[PDB]
Amino acid sequence: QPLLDAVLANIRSPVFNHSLYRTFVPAMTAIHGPPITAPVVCTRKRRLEDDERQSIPSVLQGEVARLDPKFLVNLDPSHCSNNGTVHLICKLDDKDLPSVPPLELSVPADYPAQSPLWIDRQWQYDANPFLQSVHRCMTSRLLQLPDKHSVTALLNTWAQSVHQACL
Amino acid sequence: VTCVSQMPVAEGKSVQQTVELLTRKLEMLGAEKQGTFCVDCETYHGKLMYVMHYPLSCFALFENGPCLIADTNFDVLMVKLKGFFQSAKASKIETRGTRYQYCDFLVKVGTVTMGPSARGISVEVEYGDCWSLLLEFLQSFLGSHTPGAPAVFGNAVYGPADTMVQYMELFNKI
Amino acid sequence: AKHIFLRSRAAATIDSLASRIEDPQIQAHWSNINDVYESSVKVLITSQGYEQICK
Amino acid sequence: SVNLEAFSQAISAIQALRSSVSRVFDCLKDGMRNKETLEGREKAFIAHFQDNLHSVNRDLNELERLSNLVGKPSENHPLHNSGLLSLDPYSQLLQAYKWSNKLQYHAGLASGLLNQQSLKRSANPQYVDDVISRIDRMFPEMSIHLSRPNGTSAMLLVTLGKVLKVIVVMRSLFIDRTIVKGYNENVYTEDGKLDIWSKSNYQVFQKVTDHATTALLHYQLPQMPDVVVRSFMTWLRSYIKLFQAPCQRCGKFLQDGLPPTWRDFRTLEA
Repeated sequence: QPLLDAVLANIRSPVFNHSLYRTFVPAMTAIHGPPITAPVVCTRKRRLEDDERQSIPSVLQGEVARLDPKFLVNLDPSHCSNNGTVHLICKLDDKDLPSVPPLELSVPADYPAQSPLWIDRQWQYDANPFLQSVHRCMTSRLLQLPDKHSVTALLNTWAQSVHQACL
Repeated sequence: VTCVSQMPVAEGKSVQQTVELLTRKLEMLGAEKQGTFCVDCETYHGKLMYVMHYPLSCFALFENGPCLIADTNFDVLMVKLKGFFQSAKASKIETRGTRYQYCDFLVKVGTVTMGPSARGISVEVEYGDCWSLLLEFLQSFLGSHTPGAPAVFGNAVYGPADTMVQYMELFNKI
Repeated sequence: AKHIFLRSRAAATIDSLASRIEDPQIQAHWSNINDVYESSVKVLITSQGYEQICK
Repeated sequence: SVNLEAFSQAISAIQALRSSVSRVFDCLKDGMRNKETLEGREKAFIAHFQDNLHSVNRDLNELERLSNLVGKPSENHPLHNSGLLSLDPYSQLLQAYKWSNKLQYHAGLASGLLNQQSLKRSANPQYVDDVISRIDRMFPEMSIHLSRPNGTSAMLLVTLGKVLKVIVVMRSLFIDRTIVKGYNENVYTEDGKLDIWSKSNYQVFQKVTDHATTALLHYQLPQMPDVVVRSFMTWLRSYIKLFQAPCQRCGKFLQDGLPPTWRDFRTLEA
């Protein structure tokens, strides 16, 4: 119902909106007498400096640090200093036969990253038929994973296939 | 208790074929053969005779269900009135059929007696009104049917042989 | 049948305690009114040295 | 006389209206702090406008309610307080009233929240039964009776709107060994020769019997048998309708009911 004041205040859209002071602040000072508006020590400092400058993205290491002790993570020659930020080598230590370690080179946190690429796929996997079939089963299992995550999903499926390898 | 029966609303094919389809639907729902009974019908000009579950009969033109007598106990009295109330007109049509029971329930369909007769169905419950709960059974069983129309705002009550009014109404509709 | 069955049940229950002692024992409680055919037995876990484990 | 809640609601409503109009007028003292993109302050303005509409609507809705107060206020009860200062030392009465109410509320809340106890363990009369039966029988629409023909043990039954009576024969204090029936199907008045048990039904109320047995093994408090039987009878009373069936439709099975938490729902699902 009270629409005249609304549209009338909306008319004064351009930059010259200052008389509102003389129209309202006398009445406000009359009814309200608050000395406490912003007397406390305060200053606006939005940003000074924000960057890692010390390590890899925190989310990845923080998440992989809580994985099982069955795995072991370390670093290769540093060919992923800034962008990749991870070049990991994992060796499954459990009640099963081990295998060739993965590459584990990830991308930004969107994670469309099939991090291992099997650089030594051909010979190291044609060495024996058993591990060759193991690799084949792994690859067949990987494609069904929608938007897999190298951090958890990839390694988990790899361990699952390696433990199912005994048929 | 004794829920009111329902007229055979579904009538689009052969009565025998209709009974067959009803039995097939009952079997698809899942039930067991709870035996077979009969529903007699003999009017006297009014009192429609009948017998069902067990050794007891009813016949009443318009009364507050005076039944506590068996078949013989009433037949002897009827025969005794060979000139007082002997109004044995043309034999009224009477249906029969088997009975099934899914769970805590019972179903019973009727058939034609002379051939141009109805194929009505009868269902009851185990509670004392519960008219809402029993409905969903037929709603899942068949399409739009089972009007019910019980004697509401009375507590006749519990529907003791009260279905005879609708039975005689369907019998007159010929 | 009821008699021999109740006897076998009681025997099994009392032997359960002997067969497992270090394990949480079992308390036995029978009804005070047992019908001819009907009867009831109350049995609780009754974890040792505790009363707040009646779950 | 529960209009106090609506009146407190109206109090809160008018306080919020005053606060809102004050804040609206204070915010109009200055424009956009630092927009730099547009004049989107119109959004907040319209929000405050709608808040004013909300306030007006609430005021109207509360005016519609709260019809009127009764004549002769205070109902002549504090006339002593209304009396002269000769007899009034009178405010002490209201003080004690408020103190008692506050203490009662505090004790209730404390007892309620203290339900999660920390007692790791609990270690170092044919007159209470009749009293408990008399106390429970004062409740309406739920008639009880007892004959006890077996002996020292208690034998009793309860009735409801229908004839679905329940036979509960238990010990002196706590309820156990119960059974259910429906519509005189038990006839436990002089069944055969006397008030027989027969531990049976026509294969429909077996589920209800199992539920009641489970409840008996659930409401078994360590002490306070009165509270135990009260909870028992409240649990029993929850079947007076047997019509609704949440978390499902009322066609899932023979019936639907299992309210151990004072709320019924479709059975065979917990």
